[PDB]
Amino acid sequence: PVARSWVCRKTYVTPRRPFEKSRLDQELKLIGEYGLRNKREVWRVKFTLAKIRKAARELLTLDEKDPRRLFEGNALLRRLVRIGVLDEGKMKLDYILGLKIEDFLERRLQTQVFKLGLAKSIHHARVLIRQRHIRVRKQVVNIPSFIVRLDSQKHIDFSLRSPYGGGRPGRVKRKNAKKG
Amino acid sequence: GSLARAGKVRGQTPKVAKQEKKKKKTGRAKRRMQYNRRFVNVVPTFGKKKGPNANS
Amino acid sequence: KTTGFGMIYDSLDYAKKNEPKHRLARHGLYEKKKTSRKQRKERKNRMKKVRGTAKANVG
Amino acid sequence: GKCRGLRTARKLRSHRRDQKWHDKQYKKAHLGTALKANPFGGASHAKGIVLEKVGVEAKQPNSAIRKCVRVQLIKNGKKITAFVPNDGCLNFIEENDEVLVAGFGRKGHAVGDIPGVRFKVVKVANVSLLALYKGKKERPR
RNA sequence: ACGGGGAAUCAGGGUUCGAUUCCGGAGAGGGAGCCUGAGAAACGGCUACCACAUCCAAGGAAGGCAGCAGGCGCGCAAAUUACCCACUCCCGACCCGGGGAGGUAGUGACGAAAAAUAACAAUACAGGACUCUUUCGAGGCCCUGUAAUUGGAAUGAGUCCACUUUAAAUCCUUUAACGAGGAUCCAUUGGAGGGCAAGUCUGGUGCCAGCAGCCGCGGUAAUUCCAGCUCCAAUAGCGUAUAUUAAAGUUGCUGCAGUUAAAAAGCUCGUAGUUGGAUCU
Repeated sequence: PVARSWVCRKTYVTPRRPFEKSRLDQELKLIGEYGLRNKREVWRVKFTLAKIRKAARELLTLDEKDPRRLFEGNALLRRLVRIGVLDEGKMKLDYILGLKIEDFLERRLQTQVFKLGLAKSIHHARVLIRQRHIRVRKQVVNIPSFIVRLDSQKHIDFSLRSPYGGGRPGRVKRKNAKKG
Repeated sequence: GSLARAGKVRGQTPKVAKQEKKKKKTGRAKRRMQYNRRFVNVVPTFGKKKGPNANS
Repeated sequence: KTTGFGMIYDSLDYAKKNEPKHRLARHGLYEKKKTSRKQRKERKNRMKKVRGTAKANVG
Repeated sequence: GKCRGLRTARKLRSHRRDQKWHDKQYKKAHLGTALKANPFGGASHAKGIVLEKVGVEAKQPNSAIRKCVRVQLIKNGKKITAFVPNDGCLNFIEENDEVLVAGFGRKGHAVGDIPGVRFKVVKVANVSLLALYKGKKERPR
């Protein structure tokens, strides 16, 4: 016996059919639209939405005045409004099933650097975040797979230790100045 | 019966050395290449007989 | 940021009582003997073999 | 028809666990004489000593000499005609070599070209045949 | 076959595993019998027997790792004779001693999480969309590639002060200094007839050598072998063997069948079992 915790999920599910052009083409468009690394990063969001929809399936089977549906459903409807997926006018549990994969990947940090005009490419943004140039209010975030909350969006900036924000230059601009 | 022909067609090949060539890309830039390659540029095609490895 | 713990005693005599003794060595207020655990646990089983007088002789 | 009562539960299940012994899969697993006749004893892999190298003439609709090796396993002393996969790989094998023998893939059934061979070869004297065939390692002595 | 909590798989039903950190049980080589104590049929206690096996002056004496290490053997299959009582707790006369319980490092692609191997700009064209133009052509409006083309910008991997970490360290975090232009800081595993995504390319071999889970390929143009080039699938992973689950409405309670495809007893009687008409506001 030790003092360790052995719990861990798996965060993706490999699909049933390995090779079909309708699926390989439809995953690879989303990789190219959103700068993802491999197919696992598509198979991850698709797996989290496979759980959000499956939990909302069993709530729709219950009685409409069942208190378990009223409490647990109003939490799930709350947790999607805060990450900017559903909306205030559409906060009913029927609409959770009307969600798509790229509804979620609009809220990855890799895409929200690009949509805000900080990066000049969707690929240039995955650079910057891993290059530690991006901060969320005070915190250098080093992961593109970072679901920006709806209040956590309107201030995302250039990480004051960076050459872009606070302006101490890196290795390259120092060595070029060591010649002239 | 006779086992004497064991690596016949292996040894009878002319040993060709692999060509010096530049390295491929990896990570998402390899996946960046395929999205541009397949879904951004269009070749005007009417019959769809141009496979991705179509030597004519 | 960096977040840590800190405690301020009322007198140093209390701090020499109410502190774990590795944090007195970090201020030079404590000395540990330099024998490892294998040193004395060998010795303990050797002196376990001796009767009353010469158990102090085994070192 | 089927008895469809409420007090009919043991008539169903005592019938199910008798009509399940007429499944070929179930009776192979649970009777446990296939397990006793298997030289691997239900193990994935094994480890044996080559006795000789035996060419095996292929089955009728085509023709070749499939190169196989008569091994003898260590853990029980069974004997096996295991198949050496690629070309020139029979040259990699001397007699009296330690041979990691695996199964073929049809679990006791031979694969279609070869009469009566269940067993391919993975390692020879602790180096793998994929390492010898691709020259990444060499035969030691 | 140690039993549960549980695990994998699942539409629903179900199927399979649970030696294994929590609870209960059992045994310390196999049996048996005891002393002490509140509590033992105790084995890091004793006494015998059986089986092993140690030292020796031959008279005798001393054992029990299914504790932590480590070794031999066995196998397809599994780690360091490390450091510490600082945490968690336990024990003792006890704020003070001790604990291979336990913690901390090492080995560690069991398995799980995050996640590099490049990014941008200007030209060389090829393009190809939006605009003017009868077309020609033009565009400063976009995008893509080939650039061993140019261009400085940003970096971690790594080397390494110091701080932090800690019982003392290590790792991580934090920070000096150094550390990136392509044969380097060079991504590999399988495949390219079909199932099944991706060549009717080139060269060799010529029922041979081989491939191929299955169907098949191979006898002078081999889309299937051996190689080169290309491209495709997953990607720090990816093949293979085996057990198992779904697929399997091919075990059918849901939910299968029985003329001819495998299948209804030769015929009746008959106890157990299963099922049983109305009608009692």
